[PDB]
Amino acid sequence: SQLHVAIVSSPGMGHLIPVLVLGNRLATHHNIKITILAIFLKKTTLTNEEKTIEIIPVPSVDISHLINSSTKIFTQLRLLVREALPKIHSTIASMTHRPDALIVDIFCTQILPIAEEFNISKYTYHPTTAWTLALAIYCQVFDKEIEGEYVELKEPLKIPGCKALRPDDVVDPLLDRSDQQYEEYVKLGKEYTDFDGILINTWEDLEPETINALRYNEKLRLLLKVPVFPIGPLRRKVETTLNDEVIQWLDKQNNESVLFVSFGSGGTLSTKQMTELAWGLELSQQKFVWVVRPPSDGDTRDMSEYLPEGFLTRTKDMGLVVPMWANQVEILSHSSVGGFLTHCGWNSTVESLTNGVPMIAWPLHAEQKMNAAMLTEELGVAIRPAVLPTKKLVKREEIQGMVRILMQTKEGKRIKEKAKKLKKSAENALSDGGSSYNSICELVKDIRSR
Repeated sequence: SQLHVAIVSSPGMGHLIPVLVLGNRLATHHNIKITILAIFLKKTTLTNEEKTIEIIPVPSVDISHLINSSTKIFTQLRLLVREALPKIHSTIASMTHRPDALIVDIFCTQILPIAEEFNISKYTYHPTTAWTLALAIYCQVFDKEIEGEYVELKEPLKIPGCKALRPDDVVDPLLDRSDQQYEEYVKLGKEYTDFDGILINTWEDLEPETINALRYNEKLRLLLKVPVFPIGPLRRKVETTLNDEVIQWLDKQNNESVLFVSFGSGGTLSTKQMTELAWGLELSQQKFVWVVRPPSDGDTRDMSEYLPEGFLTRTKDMGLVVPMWANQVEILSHSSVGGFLTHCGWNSTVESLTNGVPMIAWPLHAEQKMNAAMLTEELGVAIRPAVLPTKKLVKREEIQGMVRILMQTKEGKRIKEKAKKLKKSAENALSDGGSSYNSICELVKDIRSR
């Protein structure tokens, strides 16, 4: 009898999409019915709605009467999935067949009551790195061990068995201990250890030390005590879009000649930074494609209105400007792309490595500042500015230099060849026999034992 698995998605595409990918992986490879309780580029269940993949909508509660302007995104996203858990309660109460296992998103951990009530096998998804996970867990200890803000720390934080996290590479919920988002994060870290397992969007080669720290380190296993499932790198699969001007232009460009630039669906620069980045791209004398959003200094505008005067005119031959959105996976896969300036968001990161593309780390929010150091210091597949671009403007001199490096210098060629090897490792973990294929089959096992 085919297993029935429910998956729960936090709001947004950066949360919904992974969930979908995950679902498709499972269902394609092992034969499992996938229901999703979500709270020309995609088309969701294209033909996947043959009692195979099925998306039930449940995104219904306002929080306007409970937040303010300064309330941080993490807390907001924690609230949304709380206001009316009852909705979810009754949703699962009205499932004609209860699932044999439920897999909730990182921000839908507060659903334990329900999972316990219907007595279903409950699992959590961590859509980013294991290192960030290890932190999220161990933060329940630091909370006490360190007195004062974490950015004030003179020495790094050393998570048992894991690399040392500097005061500059902290995750955002640790920037302010006097906000609520910190408390939520420690609560999160405490919640993980109640689930029957933890899926993580990574593989062995990429994070061997960290994964084997979570699994085996005594100090961590006195907190964790649950299995861990490195199932990644899970990513959207390259779609087909005949008409896609970006592509049509890229088809005229040489192999690995282009640098792609896009800061993900959350990212937004400030006006000056955008001007310096423009002049940087101009002065580099390198070919590029740039997904530009309106510049928030906290702005619906035409492309000319927010970019430097004559920029588009001058760069007409050297670059392609793309307002708002560009189809990210398809560009990343394309032969003429040999570079990616990114916000270090894990989804995008994964998409880059899986195509063997070197990166320029430009962290902005979330955990991205922590992922940047991991890419650069440890993995050597990315470079970054001298000062993190959150703390200080990155002017056109350092930008120019950083561009020329990645693309045409021999060191640039070393970093690319590194990304390529990590692409292979990804294609080895995912393959029929790899660590992540097998690790999935361990999750399968564990859902049948329950």
